[PDB]
Amino acid sequence: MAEVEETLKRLQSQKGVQGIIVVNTEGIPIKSTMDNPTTTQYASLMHSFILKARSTVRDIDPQNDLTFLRIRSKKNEIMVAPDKDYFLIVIQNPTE
Amino acid sequence: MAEVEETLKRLQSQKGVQGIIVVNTEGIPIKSTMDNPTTTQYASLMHSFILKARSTVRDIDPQNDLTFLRIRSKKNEIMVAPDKDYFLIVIQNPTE
Repeated sequence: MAEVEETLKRLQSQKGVQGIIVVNTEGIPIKSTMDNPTTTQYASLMHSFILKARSTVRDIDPQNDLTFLRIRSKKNEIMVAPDKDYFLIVIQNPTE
Repeated sequence: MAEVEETLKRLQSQKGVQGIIVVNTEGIPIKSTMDNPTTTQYASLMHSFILKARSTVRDIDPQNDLTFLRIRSKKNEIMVAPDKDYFLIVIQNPTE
């Protein structure tokens, strides 16, 4: 999980990134670099969302496996990155 | 496609960025800063992949609609950004 701690501390430096979440395969968020429940919410949602992608990638091309994601929105933005058996989250704010 | 030409020329500066593609709302890739058909592929698939998200953002919160996208596969990462009615496309490689 340290390698992820490196894929995390990196966003930590980015601008706007206020917190990050690190869940495992079971679907339970192991670490939570945010208020307290923010990890619990993104762990029950961002968990299934990133999953709908890791699979689609194969449909369009089983050779281009997935490795990291990034979705921008209005209220803010969210960086992601599923490691070997875990996945990360990055709630960062735009224009800060 | 001017304001977009600004959301584009920006990536143009990025490094790994090798090309870009512009589409509208009908799904037709208006412009194409890449191969001849490479745009047709990123213009017919990037439209359905970004929809799976634009719908999720609403689920978690219909008040926080989406705004832009960005994914990272094994070869490189495809950046995107659907404006009022024109979405853009990007193909820049990671590992700066």
